[PDB]
Amino acid sequence: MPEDILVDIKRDYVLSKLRDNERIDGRGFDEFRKVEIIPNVIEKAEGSALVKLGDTQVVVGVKMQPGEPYPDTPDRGVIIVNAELVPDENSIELARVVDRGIRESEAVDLSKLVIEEGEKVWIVFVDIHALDDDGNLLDASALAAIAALMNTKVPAERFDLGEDYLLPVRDLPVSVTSLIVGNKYLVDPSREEMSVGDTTLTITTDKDDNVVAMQKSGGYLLDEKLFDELLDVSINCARKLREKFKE
Amino acid sequence: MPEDILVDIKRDYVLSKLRDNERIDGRGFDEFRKVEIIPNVIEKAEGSALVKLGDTQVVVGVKMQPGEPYPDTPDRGVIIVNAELVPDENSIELARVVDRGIRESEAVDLSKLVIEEGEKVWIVFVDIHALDDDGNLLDASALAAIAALMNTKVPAERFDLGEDYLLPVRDLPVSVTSLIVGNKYLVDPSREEMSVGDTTLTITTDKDDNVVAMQKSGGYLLDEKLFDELLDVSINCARKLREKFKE
Amino acid sequence: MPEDILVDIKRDYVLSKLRDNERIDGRGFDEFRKVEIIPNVIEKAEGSALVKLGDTQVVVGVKMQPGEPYPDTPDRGVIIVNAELVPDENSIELARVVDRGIRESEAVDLSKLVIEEGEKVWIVFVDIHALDDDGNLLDASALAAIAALMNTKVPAERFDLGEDYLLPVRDLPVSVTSLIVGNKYLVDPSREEMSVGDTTLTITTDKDDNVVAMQKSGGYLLDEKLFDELLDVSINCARKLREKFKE
Amino acid sequence: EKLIVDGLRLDGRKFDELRPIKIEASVLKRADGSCYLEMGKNKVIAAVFGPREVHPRHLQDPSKAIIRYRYNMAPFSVEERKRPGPDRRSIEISKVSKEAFEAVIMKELFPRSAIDIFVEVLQADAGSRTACLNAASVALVDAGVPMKGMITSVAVGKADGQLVLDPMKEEDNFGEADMPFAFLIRNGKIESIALLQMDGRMTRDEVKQAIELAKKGALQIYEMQREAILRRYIEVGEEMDEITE
Amino acid sequence: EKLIVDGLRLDGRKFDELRPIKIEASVLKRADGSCYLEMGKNKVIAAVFGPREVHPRHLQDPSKAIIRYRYNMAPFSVEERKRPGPDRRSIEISKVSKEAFEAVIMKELFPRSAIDIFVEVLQADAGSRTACLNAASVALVDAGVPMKGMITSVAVGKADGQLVLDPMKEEDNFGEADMPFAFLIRNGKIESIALLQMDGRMTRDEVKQAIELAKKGALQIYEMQREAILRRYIEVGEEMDEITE
Amino acid sequence: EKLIVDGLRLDGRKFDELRPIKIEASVLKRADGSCYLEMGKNKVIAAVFGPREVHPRHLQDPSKAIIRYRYNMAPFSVEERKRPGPDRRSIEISKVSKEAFEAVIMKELFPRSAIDIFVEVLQADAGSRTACLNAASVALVDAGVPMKGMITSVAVGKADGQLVLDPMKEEDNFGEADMPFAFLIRNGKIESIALLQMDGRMTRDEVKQAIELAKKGALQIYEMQREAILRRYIEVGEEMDEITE
Amino acid sequence: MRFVMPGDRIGSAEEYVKGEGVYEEGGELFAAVAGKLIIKDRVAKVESISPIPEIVKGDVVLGRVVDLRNSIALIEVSSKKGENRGPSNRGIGILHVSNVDEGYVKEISEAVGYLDILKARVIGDNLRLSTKEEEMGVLRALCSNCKTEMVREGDILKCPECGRVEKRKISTDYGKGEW
Amino acid sequence: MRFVMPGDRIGSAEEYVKGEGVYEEGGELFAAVAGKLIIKDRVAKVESISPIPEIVKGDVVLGRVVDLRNSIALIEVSSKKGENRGPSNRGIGILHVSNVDEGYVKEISEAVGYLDILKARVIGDNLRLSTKEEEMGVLRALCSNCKTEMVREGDILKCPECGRVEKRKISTDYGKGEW
Amino acid sequence: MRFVMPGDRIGSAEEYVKGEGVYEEGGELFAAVAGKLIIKDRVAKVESISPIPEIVKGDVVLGRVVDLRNSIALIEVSSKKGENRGPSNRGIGILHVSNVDEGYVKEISEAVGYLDILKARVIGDNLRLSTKEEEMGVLRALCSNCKTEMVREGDILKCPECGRVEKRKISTDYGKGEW
Ligand SMILES: [Zn+2]
Ligand SMILES: [Zn+2]
Ligand SMILES: [Zn+2]
Repeated sequence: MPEDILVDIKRDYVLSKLRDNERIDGRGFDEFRKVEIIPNVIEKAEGSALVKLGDTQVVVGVKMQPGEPYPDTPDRGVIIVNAELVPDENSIELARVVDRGIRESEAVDLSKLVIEEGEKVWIVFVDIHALDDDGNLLDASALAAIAALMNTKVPAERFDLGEDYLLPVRDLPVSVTSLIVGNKYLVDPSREEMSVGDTTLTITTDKDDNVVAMQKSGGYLLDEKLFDELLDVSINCARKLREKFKE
Repeated sequence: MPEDILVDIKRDYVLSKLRDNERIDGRGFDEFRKVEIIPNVIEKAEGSALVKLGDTQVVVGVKMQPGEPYPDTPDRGVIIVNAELVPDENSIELARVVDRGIRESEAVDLSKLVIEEGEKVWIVFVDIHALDDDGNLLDASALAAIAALMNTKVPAERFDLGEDYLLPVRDLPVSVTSLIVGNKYLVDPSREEMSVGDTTLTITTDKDDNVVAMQKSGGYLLDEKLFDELLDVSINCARKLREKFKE
Repeated sequence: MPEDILVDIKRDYVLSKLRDNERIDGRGFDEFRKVEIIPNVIEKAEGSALVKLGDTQVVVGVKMQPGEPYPDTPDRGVIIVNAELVPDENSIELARVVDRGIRESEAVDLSKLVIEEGEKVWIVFVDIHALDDDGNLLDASALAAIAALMNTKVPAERFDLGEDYLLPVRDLPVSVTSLIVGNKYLVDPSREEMSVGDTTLTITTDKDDNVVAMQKSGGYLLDEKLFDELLDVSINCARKLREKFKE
Repeated sequence: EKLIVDGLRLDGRKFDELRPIKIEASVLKRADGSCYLEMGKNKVIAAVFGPREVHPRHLQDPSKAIIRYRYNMAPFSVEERKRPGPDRRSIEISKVSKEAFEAVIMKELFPRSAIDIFVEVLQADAGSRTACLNAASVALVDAGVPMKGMITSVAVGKADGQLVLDPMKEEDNFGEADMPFAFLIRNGKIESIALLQMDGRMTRDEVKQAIELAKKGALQIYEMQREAILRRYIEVGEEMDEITE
Repeated sequence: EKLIVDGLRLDGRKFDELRPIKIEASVLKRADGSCYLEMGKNKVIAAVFGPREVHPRHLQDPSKAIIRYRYNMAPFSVEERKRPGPDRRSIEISKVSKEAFEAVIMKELFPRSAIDIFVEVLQADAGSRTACLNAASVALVDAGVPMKGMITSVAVGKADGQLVLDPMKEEDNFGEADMPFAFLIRNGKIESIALLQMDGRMTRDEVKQAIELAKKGALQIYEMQREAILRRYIEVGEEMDEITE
Repeated sequence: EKLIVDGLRLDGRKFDELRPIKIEASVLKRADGSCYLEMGKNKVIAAVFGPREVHPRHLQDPSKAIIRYRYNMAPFSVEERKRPGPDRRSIEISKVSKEAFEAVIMKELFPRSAIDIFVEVLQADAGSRTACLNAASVALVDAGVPMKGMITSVAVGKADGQLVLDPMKEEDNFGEADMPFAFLIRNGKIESIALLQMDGRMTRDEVKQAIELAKKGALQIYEMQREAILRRYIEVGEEMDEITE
Repeated sequence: MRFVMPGDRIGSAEEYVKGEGVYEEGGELFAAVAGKLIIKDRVAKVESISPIPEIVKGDVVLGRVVDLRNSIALIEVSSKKGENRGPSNRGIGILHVSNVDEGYVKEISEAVGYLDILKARVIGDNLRLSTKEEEMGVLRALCSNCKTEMVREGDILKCPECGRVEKRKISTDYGKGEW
Repeated sequence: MRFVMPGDRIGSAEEYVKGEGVYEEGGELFAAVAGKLIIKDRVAKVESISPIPEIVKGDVVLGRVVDLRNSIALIEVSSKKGENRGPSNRGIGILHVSNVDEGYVKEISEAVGYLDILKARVIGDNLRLSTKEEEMGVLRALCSNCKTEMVREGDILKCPECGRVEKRKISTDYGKGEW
Repeated sequence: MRFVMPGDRIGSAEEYVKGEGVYEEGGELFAAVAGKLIIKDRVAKVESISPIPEIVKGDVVLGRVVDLRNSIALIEVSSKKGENRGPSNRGIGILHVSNVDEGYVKEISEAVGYLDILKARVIGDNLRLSTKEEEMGVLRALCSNCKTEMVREGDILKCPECGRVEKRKISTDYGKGEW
């Protein structure tokens, strides 16, 4: 409540500029801030990645160990995603989205992580750790999680399943989160821009540009007109971010 | 504190009519309100029932699945009873009472729910879900719970045990809760009569009119004379109630 | 806050006597209160002991039951220490220290508690229960814990393994906790003295006068010279307490 | 197995046909507003506790009422008895469900107060999330709390490559996508989206076609919603002439 | 297996014999009142923290003191090392035990205060719940909290068709019934029922015949409680004449 | 398996040699103070949130700031994925850590305030507790919160009978003793002990000698801390000259 | 049919004037609630099928004194007579001495009390309570010695247990369990 | 034997008058606490084996200054001299400048400091305190600057650390840890 | 090199006057913060690498009105223009109608508003605020009828949706998002 005073004035500013068709830092309404992906940042981890989205920082680590195959899928691997935003409800929504995008795009062939039909199956733990929250930890974590899985090494030797091999990854889930303000949208909102409210839309695309997951959040009404425009711009934005994994 | 005002006034009313030996609604001191029992309200469940007691509403679901019994009793089925009164203290007591009536009256031959002696056994979950609290959710949940078990179908097939059959029920536990105000007792108290205080006595009877369980809850002293009297009444009310299971 | 008024004054009194080189009961700064160790106070326990340190009273019961050894240390029995003080951050610490002394001195050979290669192993539960807190529940608890273990009977003939035997206790861990005030130290502080603040040093020693565990707790700076002296003093205090176990 | 055989889903419904719905207002005596709703095998019950005082003073708001929404499944609502209490899924559904009404309720009329929505699924099937929202919107009107309009909700699935309205358990477990929607109906017409969520794989085109399929279903559901409140209007009406009679 | 062989029970007691009892008041130093009690193998201790200030202000009652009672079993009090932490059974025992005392403590004498009662069982057997209430009642007198009278409790069991006073573990685990009571005791006589609970299967007569067998043992227990406070009375008395001596 | 072979440890260092250390201040934007730290294979990140208002009123000390310290391990920081959330070991570490700063931080200058220290270990090895302290201390200076001086921490272990500085994972697990230390440093000198703990088996003589090895190590680490802050001083300096440039 | 659902368009904000159960947005009036639409004298209002009470100058309310200050008395207004629903503007209401019995009484204790359930009237935007009519007044009081319920005995309120007779502005409905 | 257990009948509610440790019900007097039954001039009371102290006019009390409002000092009374048991009527008491010192003193911050531990004597119901006498006053204070416990020196309190100097109604037991 | 770390000895408290970023102990001056050591006129101080602002006399502040008494206006001070780091001496300051615009306005409720973001100036201590300057005043006023933020139009704050207008001391940076 005492923090709100500074934020509210920051809100007036972001709106003062929105009326004049601009953002605080000069970006375009569909422009992400500089993205930096750094894999293998946690050696003891089977896979890992640090992603920087503007000043926003997040690190994802992956751990693999055998064990529990779900009763309904005793022949399908397992992927668990968790996040820590050092509230709970948010940290939970963040983990679920990242997970949905990985799950629905089938980025990781869960059938290949089988070891013993319904007895032992590889279990992939994806843990998201936020370091610096400067806005849109969601996209950063999504970029970091897929980047981490792509740079993951199955710990076969350490156990008894033979030679170690890279985790078979077949898709590249990416998500664009936009801050909706009235009938205007702002892709990749910064912490400052969020001072307007927590009204956002998140679209997740796969290799082929198929929408794999969508999530609208906040106490706001989403104009269907804007949603259509944002649906297009978003698939585009995800594609351009996807070529950041190429080089 | 703000709701206590209307409850205290309502209390002045209840006591006034009690002085003239009259209940708010004219009912007789040993008469339950309209009792309605409807089985199979929830389908996907192996057993279910809903009970209306005056304006009081309760639904009970019975689930079943093979499981491992208590190491203490290697040869017997398992019955767990829960309740959600959408505080926790009262919700545990209500579940335990209903529970005790079912267990002590031996309404369910736990020896018939054994699969692989010492290994697998039928675990009967009985969840009580209060829909509308207008007083005496207990008797309502006891009625509902027993009704629900009598209309249970053991899902033998679903688990490859073959041919479904009814859950053999061999007794009909029925609890009668009364509110105690001084030396006078009011059977099947309404939520409006409970404005007097949460001082009650509960007696559960079985098929043969024996006491299978008792419970006095609340900050009050029970006169022994009153008890003996109410002990008979209760056993009688049980019979008048236990007949609504015949037709 | 309200209980603080009384304690702040008591604190002024104790500090007044310190300024005159005195403790409120006349004890020496390296003198413990009278110690009383009474084993077998809980017969339904494989082992147990009541300890009276001045007016401080503590009971420790020891329960043993077969279980699975940790994955990392098969061929190794298990000892789990837990404390109950009727805050939690203090209860955990007190248990961890007591536990640390038993474990680092190797008072019980865990290798001898193996039942089956890496499947069945004896699990030792040491639970500390504070009865009266008049200061230094820690030293008291360490005393009772090691005493209880010394009077423990492995319930072999109850799980059908073999014959009953006394738990092989190979050492005698004793911890000496002191209240550090400024540049002075007070061995075995009483609840009265503790009003000065919660700044202590605890040194646990073994049978050969080797330091087995140490722990300074509280927000304060421990002077190196004071520590060096408290070291010797504590080793010696432990030797004396250790003797109460002989006779 | 096979989801669509000869234009008919595994229950006889057409790609654009809702499951049998039922709606009843004022079903709970102890509640400012309530509603029993059914959507296919889904049996749901909403309860609303009107603009009251939020007791733990810290969660109070000096300018507007806070809205709380609790989506809870009974342990007997699913196929395999589910442990009672908040799930991560439940927490999620409660967060988004509360967000759909936060935009609709005129919470600014009741500062420092709280309007709590409680929805309980007694029997679950696919779509309970949308059933509860429909059920809650009715209960909110029954409770008479000011709103900009109604909240209607439906999910659009996708089976065997074909978009379907109001998906059932099997089309939700074996389909290629599921997309719950909730719209604000104002003046008998879809105006905006209150709740949007999707999981699966759909093309940019299919998403747009799915919006359409859903709005058709919402207007259909909204009608059932006005009907249920109409009956209520009659009850409180012929109820006044009751004491006078 | 039989529970009654020739009038004698497994431990040699007669159907109407309390197990050996031991009661000592003022046993703890940092506590306003306290008591160590022993019923058969039951080893229990109670502590009362006299009229004190209840911290969370929302629990504070403007007209009368609030009573809290906590039954808790030591991890080492049962044959199988129980895990610390409130049990459903424990929560239940505490609630019913608190009620037994709310009915006697003169709470209207201390508005906004709290009288906390902690009772710990160091060694459990059947009826620990009874030992605790007895212990507690002694502790309360020891702490000097105004009461209508004393609370005395005992359980009646049923073994091989026969009622038995103060049943043991074996009887409780293989008998046909278990029924704990507690009475308010004014003017050296049993006046009313403070705590009543039954499990098993009993006839209308047996139940009534159980109260008699319970009040008989209660009076005996009560005389023991009274001797424990009388000794304390000597101790506070010769302790005063000590300062002057 | 021998830990010391020819005066050298499994990684090649001598008994009195620190593992390679890397320290960077101001690495977080949304924190009053911070520092990234690498101690051997320990990758630790510290964050400090300058004197801010403590929210739960009951934790507000009218005369001084309150210190809170949270040591936490990332699920991926260990060999076997660790369940996130506090455990007994972390709460403990958090407590002694809180206490090490309670004596150095000048809390009387910020009444009714809170100085919250958060330390996360991204990759752990033996000594993480030590690494976090050094990180936290740098973070606190980066945040400009007043202190009597620096806090530098190192642990001493015992391997094959010899005391070794800054033990590694194999040494802590297979050695004979682990002893984490932390001192207050003023005027470039070790003034007092801010944190002391030990587990294992050491002779009185080895304990005193251990204090001596840790001091030699801590001074070396202190220099590295001073350096990290020196650079931070040079970067904010050439920053103030930047805006003017 | 006058029936109206929330969201239904009522007309332009120009011709009609926003009233109860109606709101404006984009220059248009819609119903905020379900119920009968009444457009009388330029004013459009909707009779909610479940109105939310509002304590207004002139209403009969049920309250409880939370604290006394030898003149100004704080009464916790909980509900409005007529409707079971709890009002939206519930809160603390102040009852001054001048408005107690249109008589001459000092202090306040001779009429009010503490924790005693009262029944006054509303007069003043600040829930300013006033008790003049004989229908109003304390509806249920408790003794200070035994805290026991006080029974009405003629023109005074006596206690059964202790016997201490207490006097104060009694409400003809006192002890009736009604108001 | 004069020993009585709670619940023991002392006599009819007509015979004697209800005193300390005794309660009435059904027209009969009983003992509520264990102790010696004493009967002085038809008044039956019981001396409890564990008396719960009550702060009354004349008692010496120990308290803390929780609020310094101009010419007013709100003291957090917690203990009654002579008994260790927490008193039944604990709460906030009041100290007026007029009672701070029998002498002449302006302001209150000139004698009673915020958070100070006081030793006062009750002179009026509702925990009305008086510091008049020399045996009464502040027993411990903190430097307003460094917050260090101030050491008494002469008739003024001094901080050994920052050397600040404050003046106040110092009890002659300041720093003795006794009151 | 003027750089110092906390703990570094600066000199005896005899040779220099303890200034900001320095503490005394055993008659020795030490640095409490890291930064540049400056000795101006015997006064030794350290320029912190991360200064913690102290809202002193004469600096521009920013706050939200917590409650408007008839004459005194209670403001919740939060920041001190020129630094993002929340200052140390934050809390609630006081604004008297006498200090609004050098003009003569009676009510304070119409000058400032409840929950209005204000841009004041410090007058002396305890956060004594003033707003009689153009640069100072309200920065964001919320409508009382529709609760929405109001836009500026001339010298009035005209609400965009409800149309209601309010008049209060407005800052020249109103609605700018700057201060
Ligand atoms: Zn009375
Ligand atoms: Zn000072
Ligand atoms: Zn407006």
